[PDB]
Amino acid sequence: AVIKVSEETLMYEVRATPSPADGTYVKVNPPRFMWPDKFPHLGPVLDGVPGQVDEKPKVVYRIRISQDKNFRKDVLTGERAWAFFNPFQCLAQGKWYWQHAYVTPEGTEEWSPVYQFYIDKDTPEFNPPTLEKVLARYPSHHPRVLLDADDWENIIAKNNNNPEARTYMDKASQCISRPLKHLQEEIDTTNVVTLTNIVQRESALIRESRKIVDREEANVEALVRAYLLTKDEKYYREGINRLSEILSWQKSKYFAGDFNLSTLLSMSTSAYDGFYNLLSPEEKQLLLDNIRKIGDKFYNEYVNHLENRIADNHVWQMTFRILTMAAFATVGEIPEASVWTDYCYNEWISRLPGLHKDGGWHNGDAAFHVNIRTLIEVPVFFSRISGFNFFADPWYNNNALYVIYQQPPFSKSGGHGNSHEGQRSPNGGRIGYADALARECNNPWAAAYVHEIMQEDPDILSKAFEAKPADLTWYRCTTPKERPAYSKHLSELPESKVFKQTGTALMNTDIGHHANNAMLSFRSSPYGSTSAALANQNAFNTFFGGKAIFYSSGHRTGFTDDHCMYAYRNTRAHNSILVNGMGQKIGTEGYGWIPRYYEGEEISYVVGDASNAYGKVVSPLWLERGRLSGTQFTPEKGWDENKLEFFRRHVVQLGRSGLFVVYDELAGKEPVEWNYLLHTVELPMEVVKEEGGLRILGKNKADGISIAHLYSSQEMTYAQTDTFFVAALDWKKRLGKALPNHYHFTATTAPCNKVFFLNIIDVHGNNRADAVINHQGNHITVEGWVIECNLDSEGKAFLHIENKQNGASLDFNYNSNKGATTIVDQVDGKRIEKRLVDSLP
Ligand SMILES: O=C(O)C1=C[C@H](O)[C@@H](O)[C@H](O[C@H]2[C@H](O)[C@@H](NS(=O)(=O)O)[C@@H](O[C@H]3[C@H](O)[C@@H](OS(=O)(=O)O)[C@H](O[C@H]4[C@H](O)[C@@H](NS(=O)(=O)O)[C@@H](O)O[C@@H]4COS(=O)(=O)O)O[C@H]3C(=O)O)O[C@@H]2COS(=O)(=O)O)O1
Ligand SMILES: [Ca+2]
Ligand SMILES: [Ca+2]
Repeated sequence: AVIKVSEETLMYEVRATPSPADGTYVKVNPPRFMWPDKFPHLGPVLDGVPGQVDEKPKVVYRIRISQDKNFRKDVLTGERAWAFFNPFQCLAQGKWYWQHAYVTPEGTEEWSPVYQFYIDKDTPEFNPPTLEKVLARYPSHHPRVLLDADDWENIIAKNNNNPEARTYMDKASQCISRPLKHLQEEIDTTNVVTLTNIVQRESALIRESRKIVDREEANVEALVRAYLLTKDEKYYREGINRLSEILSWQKSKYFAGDFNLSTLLSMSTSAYDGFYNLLSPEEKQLLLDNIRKIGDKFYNEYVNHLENRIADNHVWQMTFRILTMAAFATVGEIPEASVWTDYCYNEWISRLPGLHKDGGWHNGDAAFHVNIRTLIEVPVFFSRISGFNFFADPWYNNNALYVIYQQPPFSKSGGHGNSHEGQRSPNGGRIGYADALARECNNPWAAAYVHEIMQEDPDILSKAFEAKPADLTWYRCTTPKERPAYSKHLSELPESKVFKQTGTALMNTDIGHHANNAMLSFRSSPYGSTSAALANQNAFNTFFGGKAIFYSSGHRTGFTDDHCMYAYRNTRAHNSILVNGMGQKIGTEGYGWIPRYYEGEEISYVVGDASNAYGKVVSPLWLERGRLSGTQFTPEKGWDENKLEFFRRHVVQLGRSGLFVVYDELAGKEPVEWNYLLHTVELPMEVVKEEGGLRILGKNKADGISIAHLYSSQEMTYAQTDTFFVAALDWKKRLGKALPNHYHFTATTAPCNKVFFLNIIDVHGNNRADAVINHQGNHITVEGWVIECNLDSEGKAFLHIENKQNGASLDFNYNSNKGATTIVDQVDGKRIEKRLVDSLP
């Protein structure tokens, strides 16, 4: 019942295998064919500093697909400049064969092995139309992207009485005759010039220049939309005036990073499509010159690269959408746009939206918000020009649950990904996204999230958030769809939700009444610690009433700086385990996974396995980033030869009590000192010996409490510190002044080859007193629960938890159960019994 994984990595930075996988049942009809490039290409390793990059040849691929193993009876064939193919027809049931070829410059075909896949009677069908169908009916008039000319007068009439629409005209009006200076006079480079490390210097320059470009983009976009809503040409004149100034910044030594360049493409698209029928010859040539120039640059970056990266953050967040809209703005007018529409349309269908198909966001809490406009505007646009519902992708209904569970109403986010610590309460962008899901998917949980939050805070959509990647005001001005009626309440959600492919879990005692909610979050993820994710496999965080207590420490000062690598991404910042003080590898190789779980009512359960996540850093991407950044992946900083053989963490939610039981199995290749970590981020912990173990009291500055009752199969010593491994220096000046210190508890065992830990965590606020832990009859009882477990380094692990009066039980053992976890639960008066075994993700 217990699976051992022996892969060096579960997910690849650069695609290494074909999809659909050999011998699999496909998840959708038609399958989405993808394969590794003939010349696999990592590409530039940072935004400001590319590092060592290889050639990226242009290539041609072919593909053949058939139920005839010898590829003569009824064969689907295609040729592409890129390693993905969409058949654009549902395939017949049965077994299928296929292969792909690389075609050399000389015309020779290099054919792959012949792969197999199967289609069932049950296989779901999601079959968007060919691009040829879409372009055939696509109108030649403008506007056609920001809105359609045939609907223009209707959109104007509808918004005459839309108070949200007034903001465009008010913001745009303040720009008129209010000149914009050149970039060198507007930018602040005073911090930039103090930085000697080139990764830091260029990253600071990107931030400082984006401040100005993003400010003025908001002005230009308001001018375009104000013109569209009023047809007052004063907005056209100032729109062209301002955009012309920004475009002249193009070749400035201060115009840094790819978002700034994509912003020029975006604004040129908006002005070209929206002002089209007013443009002078010179104005039209200016916009078209820059669409041609910058669209070609981005297409050339993407092709033979983007489609096979695990995920390419800036592209997924913003620049892909910007290329797509520039392409459809100009298709049939400039020849380059035919290739771009082909690429963008097929790449979206091939593998977007999202990476994890369970709906969770791979890069964590803050990164999700930078994707909001891409996740809605691209399928809204594709759907209206196609007549086909691109929101039928099941990812969206899945992601609706991620939106709610990862950050409940008025609550701190679950604590994953870069800048997690700043995500303190759902912002207007998140509510605007949930609103779009409610309308486009008729999703009642998304609708309940919007309505229950807007009842407490009716002005939430106008509160502060970064508007550039997330503001859906224009979607709300243009959609014909209404908010669905409030039906479901958030209180009708299951207490717990597990994202098996994302590798996360959220447990809640009262998700529908946030101020009373005791919450625990957990991560053990096949994505590992690359990109914006952290090295926090098998880490948990706790919350009460929407404010954290036990919580991942450190500050997001950058992407690769020493504080990030040693004290924020690093495993030592998290509520997990170190091995002789050493932590998890940085990259996809530092992966975890969730082998088994159970979402119930009187009891829920999740397990994380991080057995392979420790050791030396070997990721080529992160070794190159480290070389450029000054990182030392050495034992002194926390990475050494792997000693870890087995690390499973069992997390049991004890119904709605606010109690959680965390039980750890650990095995090493030799005797090692195990370090058990807890952190808080507002107040120090208070530690006393309690029976044969330790009591660790964490509290926040509000009502929140979390008490760890920690026991181990070996003797422990402990210490607490107020300082990070290395100072949280805000060299970028990207954070507020203060940057409080955090607090770090470490329990270290005597050296041993095996150890077990039991941690009973009591999470509450002013709703009740501390729970009393009774040590009786050689087990432990609290509030009617009875907890037995193995705390013998020489004996077999087991965990038995039962509440006889609630009718709940959990039994994990290697004897009766052969490694399985058996569950008994009560749901709607009915006895539920489950036997849980491992499954891969
Ligand atoms: O609290 C927040 O910080 C925050 C909350 C919001 O939800 C979110 O919208 C906002 O995102 C912005 C960041 O705050 C901002 N940080 S800043 O310091 O630059 O002002 C920035 O973050 C980007 C950056 O491009 C970069 O930031 S940082 O250097 O880590 O400080 C970094 O980008 C990586 C990138 O992820 C990598 N992609 S890859 O796929 O892994 O290869 C690759 O491109 O390298 C760069 C770093 O290169 S370099 O070192 O700079 O040369 O992280 C990005 C990010 O976190 O999104 O921009 C975001 C979004 O801008 S917004 O305001 O329009 O939303 O964050
Ligand atoms: Ca992202
Ligand atoms: Ca993370």
